[PDB]
Amino acid sequence: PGECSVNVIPKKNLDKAKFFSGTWYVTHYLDMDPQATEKFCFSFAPRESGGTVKEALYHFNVDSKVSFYNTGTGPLESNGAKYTAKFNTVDKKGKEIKPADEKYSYTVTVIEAAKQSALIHICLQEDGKDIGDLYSVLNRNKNALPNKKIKKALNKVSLVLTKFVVTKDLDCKYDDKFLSSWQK
Ligand code: HEM
Repeated sequence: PGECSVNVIPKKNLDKAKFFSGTWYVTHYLDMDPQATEKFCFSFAPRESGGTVKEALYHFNVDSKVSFYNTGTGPLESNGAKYTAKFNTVDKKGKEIKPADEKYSYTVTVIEAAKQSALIHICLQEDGKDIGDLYSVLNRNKNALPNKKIKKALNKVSLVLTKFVVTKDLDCKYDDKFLSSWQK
């Protein structure tokens, strides 16, 4: 039911310093649950050091106008483009307002990255079992379209970009300061 997609392949030789820097916006997303129709905006600031990823996450529920903040931490796989994180909930100033629930995790795979674009996949789990998954197209610019290389990657696993929700058309509110100040 909440089974995560197969054939999610980590990019070979992802440039760590480039990917794990700055702020990424989700320009297009595809939630593999067809009934997940609430509109969201998302941005994050992933960082890596000594084999451990530490990232700040920002969601904005467009339906409800409520934003939420998390931080995630986990080991980067030897392949250098996949990681499984545990997450807490923080407030806008970075202070923990709810501890990590040990029964939850998520696994990020960076499928492709090109110029200012990337394609990632996220598998959400509870007690090590799949509970849902989503593909996201990332860009450094919220208003930009993906590089063709990102399209090729989508096409390799029989996904088409037209199926994705386009976020630039939504009434997104972003907390950019939360992400830009991450680990400063
Ligand atoms: C635009 C793309 C995305 C959409 C539409 C989306 C959608 C959602 C939704 C609907 C929820 C549940 C919210 C609720 O319980 O009210 C959620 C939760 C969550 N998502 Fe996302 N997501 C996106 C991207 C991501 C990414 C890229 C990551 C990881 C890097 C991520 C990690 C999480 C985490 C950690 C939660 C925690 C839920 C909780 O605290 O209960 N999401 N997302």
